[PDB]
Amino acid sequence: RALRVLVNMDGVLADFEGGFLRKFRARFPDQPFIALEDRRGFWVSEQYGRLRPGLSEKAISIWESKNFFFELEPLPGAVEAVKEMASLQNTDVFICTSPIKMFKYCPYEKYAWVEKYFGPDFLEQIVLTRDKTVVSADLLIDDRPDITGAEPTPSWEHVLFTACHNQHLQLQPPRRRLHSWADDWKAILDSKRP
Amino acid sequence: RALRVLVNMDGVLADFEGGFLRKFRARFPDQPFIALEDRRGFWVSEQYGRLRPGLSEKAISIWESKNFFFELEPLPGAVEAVKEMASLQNTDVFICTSPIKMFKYCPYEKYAWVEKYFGPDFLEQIVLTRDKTVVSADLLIDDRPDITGAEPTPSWEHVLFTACHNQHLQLQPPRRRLHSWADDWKAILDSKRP
Ligand SMILES: O=c1ccn([C@H]2C[C@H](O)[C@@H](COP(=O)(O)O)O2)c(=O)[nH]1
Ligand SMILES: O=c1ccn([C@H]2C[C@H](O)[C@@H](COP(=O)(O)O)O2)c(=O)[nH]1
Ligand SMILES: [Mg+2]
Ligand SMILES: [Mg+2]
Repeated sequence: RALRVLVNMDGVLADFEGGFLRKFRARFPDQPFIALEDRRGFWVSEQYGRLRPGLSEKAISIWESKNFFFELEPLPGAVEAVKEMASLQNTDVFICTSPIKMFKYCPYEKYAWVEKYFGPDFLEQIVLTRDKTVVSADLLIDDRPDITGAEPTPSWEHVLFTACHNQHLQLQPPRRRLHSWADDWKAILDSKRP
Repeated sequence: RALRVLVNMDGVLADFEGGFLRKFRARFPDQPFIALEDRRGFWVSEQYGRLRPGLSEKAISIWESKNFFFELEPLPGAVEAVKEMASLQNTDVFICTSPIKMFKYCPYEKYAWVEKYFGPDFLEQIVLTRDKTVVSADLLIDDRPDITGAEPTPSWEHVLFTACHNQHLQLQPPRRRLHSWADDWKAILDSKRP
Protein backbone atom coordinates (compact mmCIF):
# COMPACT_ATOMS: atom_id res chain seq x y z
CA ARG A 1 0.00 0.00 0.00
CA ALA A 2 2.84 2.50 0.69
CA LEU A 3 4.80 3.34 -2.48
CA ARG A 4 8.45 2.19 -2.14
CA VAL A 5 11.19 4.05 -4.04
CA LEU A 6 14.87 3.13 -4.15
CA VAL A 7 17.11 6.03 -4.92
CA ASN A 8 20.64 5.30 -6.01
CA MET A 9 23.53 7.25 -4.47
CA ASP A 10 26.44 7.78 -6.87
CA GLY A 11 25.36 9.61 -9.99
CA VAL A 12 21.96 10.41 -8.52
CA LEU A 13 22.43 11.92 -5.06
CA ALA A 14 26.21 12.31 -4.99
CA ASP A 15 28.24 13.86 -7.79
CA PHE A 16 30.60 10.97 -8.43
CA GLU A 17 31.54 12.08 -11.98
CA GLY A 18 32.51 15.64 -11.07
CA GLY A 19 34.28 14.65 -7.88
CA PHE A 20 36.25 11.91 -9.62
CA LEU A 21 37.31 14.23 -12.52
CA ARG A 22 38.44 16.95 -10.16
CA LYS A 23 40.48 14.60 -8.02
CA PHE A 24 41.89 12.75 -11.00
CA ARG A 25 43.15 16.00 -12.59
CA ALA A 26 44.68 17.32 -9.36
CA ARG A 27 46.45 14.05 -8.61
CA PHE A 28 47.54 13.28 -12.19
CA PRO A 29 47.93 16.71 -13.88
CA ASP A 30 50.08 15.22 -16.70
CA GLN A 31 47.69 12.50 -17.79
CA PRO A 32 44.91 12.93 -20.31
CA PHE A 33 41.34 12.78 -18.96
CA ILE A 34 37.72 12.48 -20.10
CA ALA A 35 35.74 15.69 -19.97
CA LEU A 36 32.22 15.07 -18.55
CA GLU A 37 30.58 15.91 -21.91
CA ASP A 38 32.73 13.16 -23.42
CA ARG A 39 31.87 10.48 -20.85
CA ARG A 40 30.18 7.37 -22.31
CA GLY A 41 29.22 4.14 -20.53
CA PHE A 42 28.74 3.52 -16.78
CA TRP A 43 32.31 2.26 -16.27
CA VAL A 44 34.62 5.24 -15.87
CA SER A 45 37.62 2.92 -15.46
CA GLU A 46 37.00 1.18 -18.82
CA GLN A 47 36.87 4.49 -20.75
CA TYR A 48 40.04 5.76 -19.08
CA GLY A 49 41.63 2.36 -19.85
CA ARG A 50 40.80 2.66 -23.59
CA LEU A 51 42.28 6.16 -23.52
CA ARG A 52 45.80 5.02 -22.52
CA PRO A 53 47.28 1.98 -20.65
CA GLY A 54 47.74 2.20 -16.89
CA LEU A 55 44.85 4.72 -16.72
CA SER A 56 42.20 2.22 -15.50
CA GLU A 57 44.36 1.62 -12.44
CA LYS A 58 45.02 5.35 -11.88
CA ALA A 59 41.21 6.04 -12.12
CA ILE A 60 40.53 3.31 -9.57
CA SER A 61 43.08 4.75 -7.16
CA ILE A 62 41.00 7.94 -6.97
CA TRP A 63 37.85 6.33 -5.59
CA GLU A 64 39.85 3.87 -3.46
CA SER A 65 41.41 6.84 -1.62
CA LYS A 66 40.24 8.00 1.75
CA ASN A 67 37.65 10.81 1.69
CA PHE A 68 36.69 10.32 -1.89
CA PHE A 69 33.09 9.28 -1.14
CA PHE A 70 32.76 11.51 1.88
CA GLU A 71 33.72 14.67 0.01
CA LEU A 72 31.38 14.16 -2.96
CA GLU A 73 29.07 17.15 -3.45
CA PRO A 74 25.32 16.55 -3.69
CA LEU A 75 23.85 16.87 -7.19
CA PRO A 76 21.60 19.99 -7.63
CA GLY A 77 18.18 19.51 -6.07
CA ALA A 78 18.96 15.96 -4.83
CA VAL A 79 18.85 16.47 -1.07
CA GLU A 80 15.79 18.76 -1.26
CA ALA A 81 13.93 16.30 -3.50
CA VAL A 82 14.66 13.19 -1.45
CA LYS A 83 13.70 14.93 1.76
CA GLU A 84 10.39 15.99 0.20
CA MET A 85 9.88 12.57 -1.28
CA ALA A 86 10.36 10.76 2.07
CA SER A 87 7.97 13.20 3.85
CA LEU A 88 5.16 12.35 1.40
CA GLN A 89 2.29 10.29 2.72
CA ASN A 90 2.33 6.63 1.76
CA THR A 91 5.89 6.89 0.45
CA ASP A 92 8.95 5.04 1.76
CA VAL A 93 12.35 5.99 0.35
CA PHE A 94 15.47 3.86 0.60
CA ILE A 95 18.91 4.85 -0.58
CA CYS A 96 20.34 1.87 -2.51
CA THR A 97 24.04 1.94 -3.27
CA SER A 98 26.74 -0.50 -4.39
CA PRO A 99 30.05 -0.20 -2.63
CA ILE A 100 33.40 -0.70 -4.47
CA LYS A 101 35.46 -3.84 -3.95
CA MET A 102 37.90 -2.16 -1.60
CA PHE A 103 35.89 -1.71 1.56
CA LYS A 104 38.17 0.18 3.97
CA TYR A 105 36.56 3.62 3.56
CA CYS A 106 33.62 3.42 1.14
CA PRO A 107 30.83 1.88 3.34
CA TYR A 108 31.77 4.09 6.27
CA GLU A 109 31.94 7.29 4.17
CA LYS A 110 28.62 6.52 2.52
CA TYR A 111 26.92 6.27 5.91
CA ALA A 112 28.69 9.48 7.00
CA TRP A 113 27.60 11.30 3.84
CA VAL A 114 23.96 10.27 4.37
CA GLU A 115 24.16 11.42 8.01
CA LYS A 116 25.62 14.80 6.93
CA TYR A 117 22.94 15.57 4.30
CA PHE A 118 19.83 13.77 5.60
CA GLY A 119 20.39 13.41 9.31
CA PRO A 120 20.92 10.48 11.68
CA ASP A 121 17.35 9.20 11.30
CA PHE A 122 17.86 8.62 7.57
CA LEU A 123 20.61 6.03 8.19
CA GLU A 124 17.89 3.38 8.71
CA GLN A 125 16.96 3.88 5.02
CA ILE A 126 20.34 2.79 3.57
CA VAL A 127 20.68 -0.50 1.66
CA LEU A 128 24.23 -1.46 0.62
CA THR A 129 24.28 -4.16 -1.97
CA ARG A 130 26.05 -5.12 -5.16
CA ASP A 131 22.78 -6.67 -6.43
CA LYS A 132 19.85 -4.32 -6.70
CA THR A 133 17.54 -6.86 -8.32
CA VAL A 134 17.07 -8.57 -4.93
CA VAL A 135 15.77 -5.36 -3.37
CA SER A 136 11.96 -5.06 -3.89
CA ALA A 137 10.26 -1.78 -4.53
CA ASP A 138 7.93 -0.02 -6.98
CA LEU A 139 10.64 2.21 -8.40
CA LEU A 140 14.45 2.31 -8.73
CA ILE A 141 15.96 5.69 -9.76
CA ASP A 142 19.46 4.93 -10.94
CA ASP A 143 21.87 6.30 -13.57
CA ARG A 144 23.21 2.86 -14.56
CA PRO A 145 21.42 1.59 -17.72
CA ASP A 146 22.02 -2.14 -17.19
CA ILE A 147 20.81 -3.27 -13.75
CA THR A 148 21.07 -7.03 -13.45
CA GLY A 149 21.72 -9.72 -10.88
CA ALA A 150 20.20 -12.81 -9.30
CA GLU A 151 16.54 -11.87 -9.75
CA PRO A 152 15.57 -12.07 -13.46
CA THR A 153 12.26 -10.27 -12.81
CA PRO A 154 12.84 -7.34 -10.35
CA SER A 155 9.71 -5.92 -8.80
CA TRP A 156 10.75 -2.28 -9.43
CA GLU A 157 10.44 -0.20 -12.57
CA HIS A 158 13.94 1.19 -13.36
CA VAL A 159 13.77 4.94 -14.13
CA LEU A 160 17.03 6.04 -15.71
CA PHE A 161 18.48 9.12 -13.99
CA THR A 162 20.31 11.20 -16.57
CA ALA A 163 24.08 11.46 -16.30
CA CYS A 164 26.85 12.50 -18.71
CA HIS A 165 27.66 8.87 -19.44
CA ASN A 166 24.10 7.93 -20.44
CA GLN A 167 22.61 11.19 -21.77
CA HIS A 168 23.00 10.05 -25.39
CA LEU A 169 21.55 6.63 -24.90
CA GLN A 170 18.45 5.57 -26.70
CA LEU A 171 16.48 3.29 -24.33
CA GLN A 172 14.13 0.54 -25.48
CA PRO A 173 10.74 2.31 -25.56
CA PRO A 174 8.88 1.23 -22.33
CA ARG A 175 11.92 2.53 -20.36
CA ARG A 176 11.71 6.03 -18.89
CA ARG A 177 14.07 8.79 -17.59
CA LEU A 178 14.23 11.25 -14.79
CA HIS A 179 16.24 13.96 -16.35
CA SER A 180 17.46 15.72 -13.16
CA TRP A 181 15.97 16.50 -9.78
CA ALA A 182 14.41 19.66 -11.37
CA ASP A 183 12.40 17.29 -13.57
CA ASP A 184 9.00 16.15 -12.34
CA TRP A 185 9.77 13.21 -10.09
CA LYS A 186 6.41 13.58 -8.33
CA ALA A 187 4.59 12.69 -11.60
CA ILE A 188 6.69 9.57 -12.00
CA LEU A 189 5.86 8.46 -8.45
CA ASP A 190 2.15 9.23 -8.91
CA SER A 191 2.04 7.14 -12.08
CA LYS A 192 2.81 4.03 -9.93
CA ARG A 193 0.20 4.69 -7.22
CA PRO A 194 -3.27 3.02 -7.48
CA ARG B 1 14.15 -20.52 -10.94
CA ALA B 2 17.31 -20.41 -8.75
CA LEU B 3 16.49 -20.76 -5.04
CA ARG B 4 17.52 -17.59 -3.14
CA VAL B 5 18.49 -17.83 0.54
CA LEU B 6 19.36 -14.94 2.84
CA VAL B 7 21.54 -15.92 5.72
CA ASN B 8 21.80 -13.54 8.63
CA MET B 9 25.23 -12.75 10.12
CA ASP B 10 25.12 -12.07 13.86
CA GLY B 11 23.69 -14.99 15.77
CA VAL B 12 23.78 -17.22 12.72
CA LEU B 13 27.23 -17.03 11.14
CA ALA B 14 29.07 -14.97 13.76
CA ASP B 15 28.96 -15.70 17.48
CA PHE B 16 27.72 -12.32 18.66
CA GLU B 17 26.39 -13.60 22.03
CA GLY B 18 29.59 -15.35 23.11
CA GLY B 19 31.86 -12.61 21.86
CA PHE B 20 29.82 -9.90 23.56
CA LEU B 21 29.71 -11.81 26.92
CA ARG B 22 33.44 -12.42 26.89
CA LYS B 23 34.28 -8.82 26.13
CA PHE B 24 31.72 -7.47 28.55
CA ARG B 25 33.15 -9.55 31.43
CA ALA B 26 36.77 -8.64 30.67
CA ARG B 27 36.00 -4.93 30.40
CA PHE B 28 33.56 -4.75 33.33
CA PRO B 29 34.67 -7.52 35.74
CA ASP B 30 32.73 -5.94 38.67
CA GLN B 31 29.36 -5.72 36.99
CA PRO B 32 26.78 -8.48 36.94
CA PHE B 33 26.13 -10.16 33.57
CA ILE B 34 23.69 -12.49 31.81
CA ALA B 35 24.93 -16.02 31.32
CA LEU B 36 24.06 -17.30 27.80
CA GLU B 37 21.64 -19.91 29.21
CA ASP B 38 19.81 -17.02 30.88
CA ARG B 39 19.56 -14.83 27.77
CA ARG B 40 15.97 -14.00 26.71
CA GLY B 41 14.80 -11.70 23.90
CA PHE B 42 16.76 -10.44 20.86
CA TRP B 43 17.79 -7.18 22.57
CA VAL B 44 20.84 -7.83 24.73
CA SER B 45 20.93 -4.17 25.79
CA GLU B 46 17.34 -4.25 27.14
CA GLN B 47 18.01 -7.33 29.33
CA TYR B 48 21.21 -5.84 30.72
CA GLY B 49 19.26 -2.59 31.31
CA ARG B 50 16.58 -4.42 33.37
CA LEU B 51 19.38 -6.06 35.35
CA ARG B 52 20.80 -2.78 36.72
CA PRO B 53 20.81 0.91 35.56
CA GLY B 54 23.67 2.13 33.39
CA LEU B 55 24.15 -1.43 32.07
CA SER B 56 22.36 -0.86 28.72
CA GLU B 57 24.94 1.80 27.93
CA LYS B 58 27.87 -0.37 29.09
CA ALA B 59 26.57 -3.29 26.88
CA ILE B 60 26.34 -0.95 23.89
CA SER B 61 29.90 0.26 24.41
CA ILE B 62 31.13 -3.30 23.82
CA TRP B 63 29.78 -3.64 20.28
CA GLU B 64 30.53 0.01 19.47
CA SER B 65 34.24 -0.67 20.15
CA LYS B 66 36.75 -1.25 17.42
CA ASN B 67 37.36 -4.91 16.54
CA PHE B 68 34.25 -6.19 18.17
CA PHE B 69 32.64 -7.42 14.92
CA PHE B 70 35.91 -8.36 13.31
CA GLU B 71 36.98 -10.65 16.15
CA LEU B 72 33.70 -12.58 16.43
CA GLU B 73 34.25 -16.34 16.08
CA PRO B 74 32.18 -18.26 13.52
CA LEU B 75 29.41 -20.42 14.99
CA PRO B 76 30.09 -24.22 14.69
CA GLY B 77 29.45 -25.50 11.17
CA ALA B 78 28.44 -22.06 9.82
CA VAL B 79 31.25 -21.39 7.36
CA GLU B 80 31.26 -25.00 6.09
CA ALA B 81 27.48 -24.99 5.63
CA VAL B 82 27.26 -21.66 3.82
CA LYS B 83 30.10 -22.58 1.51
CA GLU B 84 28.34 -25.84 0.64
CA MET B 85 25.04 -24.08 0.30
CA ALA B 86 26.39 -21.47 -2.17
CA SER B 87 28.10 -24.21 -4.28
CA LEU B 88 24.78 -26.02 -4.77
CA GLN B 89 23.23 -25.88 -8.20
CA ASN B 90 20.36 -23.45 -8.61
CA THR B 91 21.09 -21.84 -5.24
CA ASP B 92 22.10 -18.23 -4.59
CA VAL B 93 23.12 -17.26 -1.07
CA PHE B 94 23.27 -13.71 0.24
CA ILE B 95 24.49 -12.68 3.66
CA CYS B 96 21.95 -10.18 5.06
CA THR B 97 22.99 -8.19 8.09
CA SER B 98 21.85 -5.08 9.96
CA PRO B 99 24.58 -2.74 11.09
CA ILE B 100 24.41 -0.87 14.45
CA LYS B 101 23.69 2.85 14.57
CA MET B 102 27.30 3.80 15.12
CA PHE B 103 28.88 3.17 11.76
CA LYS B 104 32.61 3.88 12.23
CA TYR B 105 33.78 0.24 12.42
CA CYS B 106 30.81 -2.11 12.01
CA PRO B 107 30.21 -2.05 8.19
CA TYR B 108 33.93 -2.24 7.49
CA GLU B 109 34.54 -5.10 9.96
CA LYS B 110 31.59 -7.05 8.61
CA TYR B 111 33.03 -6.91 5.10
CA ALA B 112 36.46 -7.86 6.50
CA TRP B 113 34.99 -10.79 8.44
CA VAL B 114 33.22 -12.11 5.32
CA GLU B 115 36.47 -11.77 3.32
CA LYS B 116 38.41 -13.67 6.03
CA TYR B 117 36.00 -16.65 6.23
CA PHE B 118 34.50 -16.85 2.72
CA GLY B 119 37.02 -15.16 0.48
CA PRO B 120 37.05 -11.99 -1.62
CA ASP B 121 34.54 -13.34 -4.15
CA PHE B 122 31.87 -13.70 -1.46
CA LEU B 123 31.83 -9.93 -0.78
CA GLU B 124 29.45 -9.49 -3.75
CA GLN B 125 26.88 -11.52 -1.73
CA ILE B 126 26.61 -9.07 1.21
CA VAL B 127 23.45 -7.00 1.77
CA LEU B 128 23.62 -4.44 4.59
CA THR B 129 20.24 -3.18 5.59
CA ARG B 130 18.22 -2.32 8.66
CA ASP B 131 15.07 -3.57 6.85
CA LYS B 132 15.13 -7.16 5.74
CA THR B 133 11.53 -7.19 4.54
CA VAL B 134 12.57 -5.23 1.42
CA VAL B 135 15.06 -7.92 0.42
CA SER B 136 13.33 -10.63 -1.71
CA ALA B 137 14.21 -14.27 -1.46
CA ASP B 138 12.67 -17.70 -0.86
CA LEU B 139 14.19 -18.10 2.58
CA LEU B 140 15.59 -15.93 5.41
CA ILE B 141 17.59 -17.79 8.12
CA ASP B 142 17.76 -15.44 11.06
CA ASP B 143 17.81 -15.74 14.87
CA ARG B 144 15.59 -12.69 15.43
CA PRO B 145 11.94 -13.78 15.99
CA ASP B 146 10.26 -10.51 14.94
CA ILE B 147 11.39 -9.41 11.47
CA THR B 148 9.40 -6.41 10.33
CA GLY B 149 9.76 -3.28 8.25
CA ALA B 150 8.31 -1.48 5.24
CA GLU B 151 7.08 -4.54 3.35
CA PRO B 152 4.05 -6.08 5.15
CA THR B 153 4.23 -9.23 3.00
CA PRO B 154 7.93 -10.31 2.59
CA SER B 155 8.56 -12.81 -0.16
CA TRP B 156 10.79 -15.03 2.04
CA GLU B 157 9.81 -17.67 4.56
CA HIS B 158 11.58 -16.78 7.87
CA VAL B 159 13.27 -19.87 9.37
CA LEU B 160 14.22 -19.14 12.97
CA PHE B 161 17.86 -20.01 13.69
CA THR B 162 18.15 -21.17 17.28
CA ALA B 163 20.03 -18.98 19.72
CA CYS B 164 20.18 -18.76 23.53
CA HIS B 165 17.79 -15.80 23.50
CA ASN B 166 15.09 -17.59 21.50
CA GLN B 167 15.57 -21.28 22.35
CA HIS B 168 12.58 -21.28 24.73
CA LEU B 169 10.22 -19.50 22.41
CA GLN B 170 7.09 -21.15 21.21
CA LEU B 171 6.49 -19.99 17.62
CA GLN B 172 3.06 -19.74 16.00
CA PRO B 173 2.70 -23.14 14.29
CA PRO B 174 3.45 -22.54 10.53
CA ARG B 175 6.83 -21.05 11.63
CA ARG B 176 9.88 -23.32 11.52
CA ARG B 177 13.42 -23.52 13.04
CA LEU B 178 16.89 -24.41 11.98
CA HIS B 179 18.31 -25.63 15.19
CA SER B 180 22.04 -25.24 14.37
CA TRP B 181 24.19 -25.73 11.31
CA ALA B 182 24.42 -29.47 12.26
CA ASP B 183 20.66 -29.61 11.70
CA ASP B 184 19.39 -30.50 8.23
CA TRP B 185 19.43 -27.20 6.36
CA LYS B 186 19.47 -29.01 3.02
CA ALA B 187 15.96 -30.43 3.73
CA ILE B 188 14.64 -26.97 4.51
CA LEU B 189 16.02 -25.62 1.22
CA ASP B 190 14.66 -28.60 -0.75
CA SER B 191 11.20 -28.06 0.71
CA LYS B 192 11.06 -24.68 -1.13
CA ARG B 193 12.22 -25.96 -4.54
CA PRO B 194 9.60 -26.94 -7.20
O1 LIG C 1 34.16 2.40 -13.32
C1 LIG C 1 33.53 2.36 -12.26
C2 LIG C 1 32.45 3.22 -11.97
C3 LIG C 1 31.79 3.09 -10.74
N1 LIG C 1 32.23 2.13 -9.84
C4 LIG C 1 31.58 1.93 -8.53
C5 LIG C 1 31.68 3.14 -7.61
C6 LIG C 1 30.52 2.95 -6.69
O2 LIG C 1 30.87 2.27 -5.49
C7 LIG C 1 29.55 2.12 -7.54
C8 LIG C 1 28.38 2.99 -7.91
O3 LIG C 1 27.84 3.47 -6.70
P1 LIG C 1 26.25 3.74 -6.68
O4 LIG C 1 25.86 4.48 -7.99
O5 LIG C 1 25.58 2.42 -6.69
O6 LIG C 1 25.97 4.54 -5.40
O7 LIG C 1 30.22 1.67 -8.71
C9 LIG C 1 33.28 1.28 -10.16
O8 LIG C 1 33.69 0.41 -9.38
N2 LIG C 1 33.91 1.40 -11.37
O1 LIG D 1 20.64 -5.28 21.86
C1 LIG D 1 21.07 -5.33 20.71
C2 LIG D 1 21.35 -6.53 20.03
C3 LIG D 1 21.83 -6.48 18.72
N1 LIG D 1 22.03 -5.24 18.12
C4 LIG D 1 22.53 -5.11 16.74
C5 LIG D 1 23.93 -5.67 16.55
C6 LIG D 1 23.96 -5.97 15.07
O2 LIG D 1 24.50 -4.91 14.31
C7 LIG D 1 22.48 -6.20 14.75
C8 LIG D 1 22.28 -7.67 14.48
O3 LIG D 1 23.17 -7.99 13.43
P1 LIG D 1 22.70 -9.16 12.42
O4 LIG D 1 22.11 -10.33 13.26
O5 LIG D 1 21.61 -8.60 11.58
O6 LIG D 1 23.94 -9.54 11.60
O7 LIG D 1 21.69 -5.81 15.86
C9 LIG D 1 21.72 -4.07 18.80
O8 LIG D 1 21.89 -2.95 18.30
N2 LIG D 1 21.24 -4.12 20.08
MG1 LIG E 1 24.77 5.29 -9.64
MG1 LIG F 1 21.04 -12.07 13.87
